[PDB]
Amino acid sequence: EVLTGGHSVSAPQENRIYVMDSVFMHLTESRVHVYDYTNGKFLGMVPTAFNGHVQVSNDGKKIYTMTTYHERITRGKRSDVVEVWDADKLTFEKEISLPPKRVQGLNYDGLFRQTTDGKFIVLQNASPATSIGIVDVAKGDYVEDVTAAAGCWSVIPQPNRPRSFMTICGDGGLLTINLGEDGKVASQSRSKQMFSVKDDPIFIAPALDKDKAHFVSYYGNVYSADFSGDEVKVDGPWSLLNDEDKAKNWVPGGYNLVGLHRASGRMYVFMHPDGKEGTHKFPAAEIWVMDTKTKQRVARIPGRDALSMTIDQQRNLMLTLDGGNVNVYDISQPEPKLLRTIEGAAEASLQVQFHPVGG
Amino acid sequence: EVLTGGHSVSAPQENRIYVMDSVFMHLTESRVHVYDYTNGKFLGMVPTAFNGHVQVSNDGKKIYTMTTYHERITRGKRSDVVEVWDADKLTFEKEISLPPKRVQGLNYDGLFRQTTDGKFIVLQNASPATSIGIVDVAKGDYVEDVTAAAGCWSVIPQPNRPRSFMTICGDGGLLTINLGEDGKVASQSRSKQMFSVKDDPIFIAPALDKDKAHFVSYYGNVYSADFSGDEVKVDGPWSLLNDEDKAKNWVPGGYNLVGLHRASGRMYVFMHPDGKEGTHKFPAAEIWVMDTKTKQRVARIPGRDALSMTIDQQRNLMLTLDGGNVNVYDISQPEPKLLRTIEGAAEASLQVQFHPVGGT
Amino acid sequence: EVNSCDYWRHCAVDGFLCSCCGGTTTTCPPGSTPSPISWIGTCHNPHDGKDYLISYHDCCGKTACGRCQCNTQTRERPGYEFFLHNDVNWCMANENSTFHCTTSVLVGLA
Amino acid sequence: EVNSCDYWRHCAVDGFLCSCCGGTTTTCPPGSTPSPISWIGTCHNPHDGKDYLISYHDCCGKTACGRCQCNTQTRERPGYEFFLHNDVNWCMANENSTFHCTTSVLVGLA
Repeated sequence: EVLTGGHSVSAPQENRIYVMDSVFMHLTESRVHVYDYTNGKFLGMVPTAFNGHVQVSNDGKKIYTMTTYHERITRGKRSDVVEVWDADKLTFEKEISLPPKRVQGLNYDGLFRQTTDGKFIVLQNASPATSIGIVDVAKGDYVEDVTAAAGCWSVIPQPNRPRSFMTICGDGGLLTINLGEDGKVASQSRSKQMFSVKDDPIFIAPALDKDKAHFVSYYGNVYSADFSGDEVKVDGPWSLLNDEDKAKNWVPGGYNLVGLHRASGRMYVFMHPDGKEGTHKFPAAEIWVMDTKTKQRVARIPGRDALSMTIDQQRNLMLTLDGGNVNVYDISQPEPKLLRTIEGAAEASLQVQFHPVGG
Repeated sequence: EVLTGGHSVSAPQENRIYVMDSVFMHLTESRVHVYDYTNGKFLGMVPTAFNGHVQVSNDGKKIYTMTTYHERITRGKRSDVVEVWDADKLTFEKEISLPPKRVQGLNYDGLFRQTTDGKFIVLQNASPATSIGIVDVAKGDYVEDVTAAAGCWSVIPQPNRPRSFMTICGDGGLLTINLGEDGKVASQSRSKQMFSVKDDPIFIAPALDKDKAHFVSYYGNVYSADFSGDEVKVDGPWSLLNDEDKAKNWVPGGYNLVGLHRASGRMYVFMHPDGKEGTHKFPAAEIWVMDTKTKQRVARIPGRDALSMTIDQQRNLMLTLDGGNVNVYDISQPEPKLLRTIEGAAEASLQVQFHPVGGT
Repeated sequence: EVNSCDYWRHCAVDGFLCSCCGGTTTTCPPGSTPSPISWIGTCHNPHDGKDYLISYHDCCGKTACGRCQCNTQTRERPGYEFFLHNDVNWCMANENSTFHCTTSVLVGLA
Repeated sequence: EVNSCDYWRHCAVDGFLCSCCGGTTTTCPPGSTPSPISWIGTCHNPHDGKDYLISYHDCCGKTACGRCQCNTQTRERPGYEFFLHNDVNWCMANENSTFHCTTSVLVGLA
């Protein structure tokens, strides 16, 4: 026998999921673990140094990571970067230099995103002053620093526009940025106040449709942003809760805690009873399935202590993640059906993502 | 209240031990954990990147680490280094550049040592060709490879000479190296065969006395190297085992698996029953205490699944380590007495060491 | 008591308590560097019945302490209320941003 | 099985089995690089009752796989028999020495 390298991932792209393992106990050795969701098989991994973030290119061809290096890890010059990796060979291709202020924090989706057209990476900075950074993928260059987003947080791309995204601001509204084909801001707009920051703070994780986004609040309300037009129209609240739910103090909790099945309008939300101040990151006692058209719950199932989720539209799947284990659900019907659990997918992950298949 | 840094370790030096945590599951984030052995308190730590090694300077003022960096960890240019850290502030002071061939491996004491006079750090290289590396502490420089040590492994300092050490060679003998004042080889000598490499391989961990060293074998024999003179005189085997022991196939097992209490000549060794090919790294069922003068066992106690140990000649102590937990023993009498266990001192450590007290 | 996640002043800690890491509630372990910035919590003191502002400065420039991990969230808010938010590294602006442990510094009455 | 530490070919593995890491016993996981050097084991085949030479090349240049850790020591010897020794990183001479996983490559009869 002869040992060889240079091999590609053994399962087709459509079977792959990406578990971002922060490895918080040893955060300088964070990594992405690649799994086959159909059978639980470990396919490979991408090292991501200190507190990496990850996403897959919209065309499915590349993996993008974001990380921080220092010349001697705990001393020496800092280098914040985006890296481009081949999705099939799981090999490093290109480093893109960032200013030394990329967000260091837990792996919410909205901290490291891309435009719908896939041409720009859109990332959150904190120095600690906040701004949004734009990376031109084709050029391999950081090309725009959106200081207009100061006092705002996270990136919600608009799936109905090629290079537009929104961010949640300290005023309780949304700032929309429309980038030109050069990655520089071409125009922007600010919505009216969507939610009271003080009285009904929202979770940042969107339940994202093609032309609108829904957000859930610390107290179980729902807010919406309609971006069918150039100006975002905001509304809410409606309550996730009926009177019985309120009596037992049900509220949302988690990190990447919501999802939307776009064909049906069903919104998935991690919920727990006995809500009170400080329980907003509690593991799910249940997953609730909400009809966003009728604004009523349709189903509820055990939560398996999940904290984060993601949805695949085309295969009608939901993944949930409890920090270490990934649950795979069929959501083709209103009641989700558990297909399998992948045990030991990570030591400390709050984010799982499917390989894109939609192009 | 106001948060401040710049503080020294809260317990005095004489209370400190160093647990080298390889963190094998995340080996790029290895570190030294500093503990107080008197009460189990965590005192601080020193980061050591990929597969760090550690020792404390003979004078007790500095911690020396050895590690490997790359510009982008998993890619980019390699830098192998020794780092000098202040022992009381646990802060980095100096990087000494090494050739990119420092040994990457488990934390046997003999891979990263110093001369008795403390003037040279003496380390194992493998490229995979082997040589011994010499670092001039006063200059903060690498001197040059000891190429004479090709085909040998590990560093056993001679405590009776200022800048001499030995290494174990593939011929079953010992190569002795005597350095000059500049850290270059001034002279050398090679012993006769001490042990049969094929028939009775020894563990590399010495039970080190001031002018001799003892080694245990895979089959539970003892070999000795006397370096009271310029030429090393070798002997053995003698057996650790009596008929009953032999009948139950007791053999040694572990990593840093032996220790010598120099004032009494008591040698400490991790042992387990049902020995056969492949059991040489098994956790201790027991610790045996041997009188090296009379060549008889004087005590046996439960091993607590220990793999590595170290002895303090100055306080009459033995520490043992099972990979995660450190046991503290009083060895002032033939039978060791367990004083306490420090739970969760490491995730994956095979080496613990005392902060030096005295030793001149 | 102070090394417990339920100690009253740790009500918005996400990290490792520095008091378990060779430091104290208000001092960095040897060789780790205070952060000049922090998230802030408002915590109730059950002993005297008053509420206090607590500043969660990190200690930085050493790898993860690994002891006394806490994840308490009283009054914690998301990143659009940035200095009330604890899912970010408060070492982010330090000369070395590697996170070591979290302190709980008493500022005064809320 | 091949993913068990007791599989006969793994008799001198100290590491993570590459077959649990996205590779096989003779192929590196994607994006990890074979080591040109290795330690050698002589392992007993329980089927034909013959002993075979197994070459434990590593796959290198990615951080620790973490799955299927094994520590078996049949016929393993210390560093003075260097190529029979498994307490050293066989990635040590690779362009990037970070250890990912161990392979168990069948050479032939011993």
